[PDB]
Amino acid sequence: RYEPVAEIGVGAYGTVYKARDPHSGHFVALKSVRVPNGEEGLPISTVREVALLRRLEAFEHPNVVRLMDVCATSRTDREIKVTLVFEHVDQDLRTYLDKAPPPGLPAETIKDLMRQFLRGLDFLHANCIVHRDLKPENILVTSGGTVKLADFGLARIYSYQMATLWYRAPEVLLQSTYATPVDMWSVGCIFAEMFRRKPLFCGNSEADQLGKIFDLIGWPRDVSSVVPEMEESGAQLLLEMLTFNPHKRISAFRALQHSYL
Amino acid sequence: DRVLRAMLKAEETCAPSVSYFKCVQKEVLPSMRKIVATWMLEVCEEQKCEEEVFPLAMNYLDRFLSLEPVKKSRLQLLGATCMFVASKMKETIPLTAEKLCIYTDNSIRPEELLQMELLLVNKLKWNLAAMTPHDFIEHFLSKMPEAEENKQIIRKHAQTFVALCATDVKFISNPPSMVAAGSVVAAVQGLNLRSPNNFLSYYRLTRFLSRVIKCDPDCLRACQEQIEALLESSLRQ
Repeated sequence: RYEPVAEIGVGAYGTVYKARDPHSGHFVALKSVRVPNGEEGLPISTVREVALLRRLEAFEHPNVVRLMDVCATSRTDREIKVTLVFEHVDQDLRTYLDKAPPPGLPAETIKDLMRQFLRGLDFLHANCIVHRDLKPENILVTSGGTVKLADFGLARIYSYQMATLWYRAPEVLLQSTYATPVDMWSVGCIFAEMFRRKPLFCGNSEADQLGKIFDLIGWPRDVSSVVPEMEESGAQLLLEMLTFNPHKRISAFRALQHSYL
Repeated sequence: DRVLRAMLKAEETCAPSVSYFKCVQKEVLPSMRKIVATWMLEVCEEQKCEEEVFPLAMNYLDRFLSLEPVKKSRLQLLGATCMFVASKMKETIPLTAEKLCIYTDNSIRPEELLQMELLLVNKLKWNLAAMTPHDFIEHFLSKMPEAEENKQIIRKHAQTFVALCATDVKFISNPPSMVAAGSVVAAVQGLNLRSPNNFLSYYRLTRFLSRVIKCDPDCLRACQEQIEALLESSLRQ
């Protein structure tokens, strides 16, 4: 059994409490998801998607949180509650950036967090995984300097129970793409927030959210510059990220090998 | 050369105990595990299942028996549940709980099955995407000097051998990579032994696949011997 003793908060994926692993001692992040108890028991999608994520642990990739256990519970004739047990970082990004010595830099903290960040992001993409909901609430960082991506692929789990526009790429929700480049956009959005320490193109409905973007950046439609806080190559790159067309757009792998080192 | 490290890791995470009969189990004996395994096998064949379904199921069944005492009377219900979950993991059209029960002559009920499923998956910590020997056969196959024609024949024979090992205690001792090696080796030998010009990958394949696996080629020859003997008992049937 696990026992809770905090709450990282109310996230896109519900309440994320916090417990201890009795014998192991370590801290654990507990999430949950309600799924339908059909006549075929555990819904296929849930068994499969969940298991695809436990599998990932096999790689031991440091820039990604470890789903350590999973436990289903509720057995009402019509619902099941699946408890996701994760690896716990104490401080996420948002808290970790505030802290930072004004003006909140240098770069050999950013440059290397943008590196750790892009690694865990290419890995996922290697395993045919998209994050789609990439946030600094997520991007946890250990009291040791290791960034560890946060709540991946869970979009396809929470489809039931679900039934912040701050970071979504132009593809969403203008359509619903759920492509892989969607993460390369929200990298540029988080990329800047490292500097300014908060969201360019944040707030409001898809209209404004997507309107705000055509301010800077300029398939089409029918409605309505750089402004950099220190680097050129960081702009040369962050604009390759924040390209409109996802096809002619940067890759987490490409990115990691850009002159920006 | 790279993603195999991960298959070798995963495989090790989902490893059953070779001592579960003595240390965990009280009612259940090997003889029964075989009765159930070969039942499971005949269901998969009858139903034209994806080839990976059976071995994965037995993976579940050995890993669960390694953590839970089961009553010899609930054993067929555990086989059934393992096929149910394996099928969900490897099939476009998974088996229905109703159709599994039909193969038990309805001695169980979808409700029993669905209860087990939650047990089995929870005891396995939802670690269901396990490595079967088929994952390796295909890895091995892709590093081998063989025309596709030969590759598909070797693949048929090895899958035979694998199924055969699954109904047998071998499967508990040897990890899927071993099981797949010995099988490929056995397959490719016998095939070349019949057609000496052909199937030339037979040559030093044991050592070659040990290189791939990173292990001792003695075990692989030991493991292989076992498969070939175990196949000698399979004519009898």
